[PDB]
Amino acid sequence: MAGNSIGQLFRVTTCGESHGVGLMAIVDGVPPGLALTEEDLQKDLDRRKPGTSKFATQRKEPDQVEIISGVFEGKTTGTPIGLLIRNTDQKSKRDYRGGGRSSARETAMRVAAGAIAKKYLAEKFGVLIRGHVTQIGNEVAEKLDWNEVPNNPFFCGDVDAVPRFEALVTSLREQGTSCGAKLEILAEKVPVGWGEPVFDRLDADIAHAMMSINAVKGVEIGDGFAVAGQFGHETRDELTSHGFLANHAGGILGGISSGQTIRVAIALKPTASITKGRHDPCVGVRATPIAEAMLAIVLMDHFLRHRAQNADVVPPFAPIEP
Amino acid sequence: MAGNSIGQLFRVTTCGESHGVGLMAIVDGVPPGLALTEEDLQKDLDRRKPGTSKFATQRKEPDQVEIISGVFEGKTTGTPIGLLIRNTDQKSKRDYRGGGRSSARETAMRVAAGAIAKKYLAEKFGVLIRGHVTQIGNEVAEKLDWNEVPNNPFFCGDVDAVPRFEALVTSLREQGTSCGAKLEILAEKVPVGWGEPVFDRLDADIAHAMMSINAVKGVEIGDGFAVAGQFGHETRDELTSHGFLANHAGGILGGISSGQTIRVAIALKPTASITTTKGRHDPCVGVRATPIAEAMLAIVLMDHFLRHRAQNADVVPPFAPIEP
Repeated sequence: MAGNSIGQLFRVTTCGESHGVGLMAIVDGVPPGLALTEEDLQKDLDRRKPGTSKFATQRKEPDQVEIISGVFEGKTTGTPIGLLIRNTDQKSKRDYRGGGRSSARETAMRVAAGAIAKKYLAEKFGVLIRGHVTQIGNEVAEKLDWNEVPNNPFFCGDVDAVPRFEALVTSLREQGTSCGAKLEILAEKVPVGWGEPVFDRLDADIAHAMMSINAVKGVEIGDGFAVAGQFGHETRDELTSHGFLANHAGGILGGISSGQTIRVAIALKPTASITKGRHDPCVGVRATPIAEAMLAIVLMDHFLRHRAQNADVVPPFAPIEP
Repeated sequence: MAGNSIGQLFRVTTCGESHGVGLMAIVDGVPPGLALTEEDLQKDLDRRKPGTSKFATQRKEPDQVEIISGVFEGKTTGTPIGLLIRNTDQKSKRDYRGGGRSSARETAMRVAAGAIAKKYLAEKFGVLIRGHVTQIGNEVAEKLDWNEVPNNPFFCGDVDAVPRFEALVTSLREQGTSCGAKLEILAEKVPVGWGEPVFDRLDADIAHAMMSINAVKGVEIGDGFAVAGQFGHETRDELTSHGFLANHAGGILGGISSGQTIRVAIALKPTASITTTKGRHDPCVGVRATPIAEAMLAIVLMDHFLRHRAQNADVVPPFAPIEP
């Protein structure tokens, strides 16, 4: 029925049914003094729906999230933050409808919450966390231009691939199939040092975090499964070589963050058409916004767990941006 | 430092350095009445370095685990089970002093703890948790004969692939290299129902544990990453077709167990090496992670069994036992 909590010092606890009254989360351990309002959160929530009137037949409002506690005069107070989304199900106030869930909702509370972790890490450490689709069934995108990713509806970073992607889905929609997908999410500028071992390593906790996303059948950090093929060397005493900081570890070594960008990828499986018609076909490209929140949530928590461990902080000074 | 505990209802807490005095573990939630002794855990423990001798012609006896609590008269008392191993490192050329950090001691406590979950689950439900290697470097293994697996190092299940592994490893040693690895672990006869969504889905806790082993760079369940390129053409009517019941899900659907065998693969990377002494090379340590990968699967599954039972208040009834 649930294991509705995730996180230890930055923890999120959620409740709520899609056929139910509303959704909710109580998010813990956010330092005081971070600027925060609904809109901050809603940009993250709405990103699950790419396009200014792209989809379906008619438009909805949609359904706005509210901060019930934990912020004062635009900034966090350090106390637990309450988040509410009163589901507006067409019935409030002999054939009036009901049955259950249309549930982008199952993801609302976590996305909203991540939006907070997300912001704090940008605000404080200048951490960028963004993801993008790299594969849709038999189509792959090989270039990455971040500016392009919000242009198309596949969260795709290769302008050349957007059409091939747009071609495929079009077919699958009217052919009636659905296909797998591969998303890569990156965390740029994560301070070295975060992650607790053996058991709660940053990767370990990221994997567990990402798997909470339905339909994922695989998580891999860095080079990932490619790794089984590879033959080992980082270091030998030699005259000429190709550098180490092409990440094979993807930002995490031995459980701890290394300071280099953190690269994660997830694989989502094909879904279903249950019965009018929206036919997904890859409804797994929508995961991206929420892939982003999971990574953020783990990241934020391990930040605190790491701060939690110290009297004063030893080097390094390095390029300082808040 | 540490994040030294894992499990919620079946919990393991550990400590200890390899160079250190010893290693400890307090294991929680194991029901009473389970037959248990040291050797029951040593078996699993010793499996880490395959073959009787088979490295350098001889064995000094490996360090020994000791149950320090939680069993009485050969049966679990249902209290927290404590485990110990006093390292016996030798300076060579009263046991002091440490400096020797061996990446093998690091896994003893999970494997030891894992053994308990594995044993209990085997009895109670018949559940077999077996790992086996499917790729070393650029060598694969398609056939799987479980009887094959313990008859060679590499935990490999394909007899005709064994020599190819040997080939590549005996070669590599020479060259001073090392290669990545791919391991598949299967848990059979696990009852439908375990797993707690949203955050604690079984697949999520398994991924989390698999990632505890050094060198793991990814975890996948069911078909895994291949899933990215598949098309879900399912009549979803079971109209005449092949593969109506095939474990594309690897035994976990929606985060809960499906009743089917649970299949999980992890991939370990080529390892680093140091010394200015020469002669021992891994050259593929990945393979030795198999019994560890097993323990982790069991730990997680054991914890989820108890969480499912706990969550259930109109339980199905079996009465096969009696007590004095």
